[PDB]
Amino acid sequence: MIILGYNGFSQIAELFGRLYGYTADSVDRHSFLGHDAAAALFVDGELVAAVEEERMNRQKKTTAFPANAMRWCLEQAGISYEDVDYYAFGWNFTAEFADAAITGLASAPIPPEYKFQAIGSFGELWNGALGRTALIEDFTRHTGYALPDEKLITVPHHRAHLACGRTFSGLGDAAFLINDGQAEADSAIMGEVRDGKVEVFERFTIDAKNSLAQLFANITRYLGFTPNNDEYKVMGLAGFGKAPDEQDNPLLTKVVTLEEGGRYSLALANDPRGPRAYDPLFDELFDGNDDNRQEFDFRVRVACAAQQVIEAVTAHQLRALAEATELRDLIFEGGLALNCVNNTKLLEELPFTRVEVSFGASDPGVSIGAAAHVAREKSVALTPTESPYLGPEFGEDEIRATLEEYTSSVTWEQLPSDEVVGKTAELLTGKTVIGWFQGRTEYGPRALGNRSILANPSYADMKDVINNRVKHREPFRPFAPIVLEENAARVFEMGRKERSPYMTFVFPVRPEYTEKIAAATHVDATSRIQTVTEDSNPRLAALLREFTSRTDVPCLVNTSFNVAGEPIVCSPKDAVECFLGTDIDHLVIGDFLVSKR
Repeated sequence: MIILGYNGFSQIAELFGRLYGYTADSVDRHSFLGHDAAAALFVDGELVAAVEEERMNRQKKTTAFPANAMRWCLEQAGISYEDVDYYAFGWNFTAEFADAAITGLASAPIPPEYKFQAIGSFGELWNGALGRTALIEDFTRHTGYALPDEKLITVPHHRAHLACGRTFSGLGDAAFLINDGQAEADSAIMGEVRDGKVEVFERFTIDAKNSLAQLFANITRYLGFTPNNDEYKVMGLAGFGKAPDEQDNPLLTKVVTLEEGGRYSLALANDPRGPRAYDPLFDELFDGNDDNRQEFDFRVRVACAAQQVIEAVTAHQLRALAEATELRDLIFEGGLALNCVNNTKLLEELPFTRVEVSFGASDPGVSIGAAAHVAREKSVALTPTESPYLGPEFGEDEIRATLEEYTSSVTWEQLPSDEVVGKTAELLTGKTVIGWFQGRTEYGPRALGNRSILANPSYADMKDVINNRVKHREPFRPFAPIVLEENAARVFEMGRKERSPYMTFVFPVRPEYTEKIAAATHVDATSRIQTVTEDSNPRLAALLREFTSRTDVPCLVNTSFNVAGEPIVCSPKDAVECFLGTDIDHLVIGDFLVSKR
């Protein structure tokens, strides 16, 4: 009936910091699991609430116990921990897993007599992190409710990455690819969903030590970025480069071997030096010294090479899946489905007629999926849902409440909805960088027009002007446009898609609209679009239509409403504090058109 899915390990931060040197200030801060801790609630096979702890605790990609998200999810339903029939995790760390780990660490070709240091820390992880006893402890201590062992279901990560996909795909029968990084033991799985049943083809499975995702993570670090937070800069860089031939791609020759049966392996996948083992190889393959490694022309080259291996491998994978099922509807989920550029290639160059990637293709989504995996096994008939607007909402008074605490800092005017829209439109007529706070808090990495900074993409300078006022200049991060679905066909080369409401896909820009929307476009002539309707986001649809009618411009820019390193603003306070620590020209929060003094 009622199921709560969650991700989080209160101690993994300090555990990974201490045992494995992954401190909160390291470039590896985001490169241990439990990142994107969140809670999610199904009631009678309906998703009624979901928020990520990072939106609440204000710590980007948090690994914390999802205390704030759980309470909020239960309060949204006027229910309590006891009422919750079941609790789903989205990590299946079974006793049998640890053994193969303790066992495997024992068979280490590089025993330093410090296989103990290894086995010892993996035990400190197991007894305070991955263990069922450790979960029931952590839950009980943070909730106050004492998690009965009978209520806890630990769901394999991928079966949750997928269960998420399945909740949003709108599909029925379908093939699935899960390519994620951090996982239990498998890095990538494939199979199908036929007559509502999941069957995994074991023959296509890939171990955790041949992680294509990790390879991309190690490229993101090598080039001077964060390995498991900012890979978008490589995808971004890749757009300034011409892809090399797959023969001359040093990553497809010496690192990545395409084995028969849609399989693949990585060199140095057993090297004991860990993931850092590859750093020295890229140096050889790419002629890297300490001076050249973070220079643009070099980065563009590693990024180009890296971008292709993902497209090459995943293609190799799904062309095998194609010959393994007649189903031509795909579910793609896992880290690697954050590569919106590849996602559109898989759709257009491979025999699958529908590739579907959710806002929770990422890990935050295992929290939702955990619950959906449980819900289905229980004959709980799942209500189809397509909305990412799943998190906290704020009322007139709550906003007026917070806007009294900042009267010394900002003036405002509460308006009718039909005119909050109209005024913002005339502002977006000029070069305004505005903040849009509306509806419930979008789930997942990308903002979808409830916590967004809007701006007009027709101003020649606009890319620099947004970067200058939003204080978050990202040299390699392209901006993305919102467009009414009814205009997407005419504005973009949409190929085999009618709509893309989750910016999980990237489309080329028809050269009749390329000047009008150029700030929402990459050097690729590409754009990470968001299709909008009166059904998806009524107020964002109202806004778009009016701004177009005044400007004859079919798209606005939708960029995440945050400061650098900060997660997406969750609350009115969150929004106002961002507004005032930036040079955003106005905030529209609810029915208040806020101005600075």
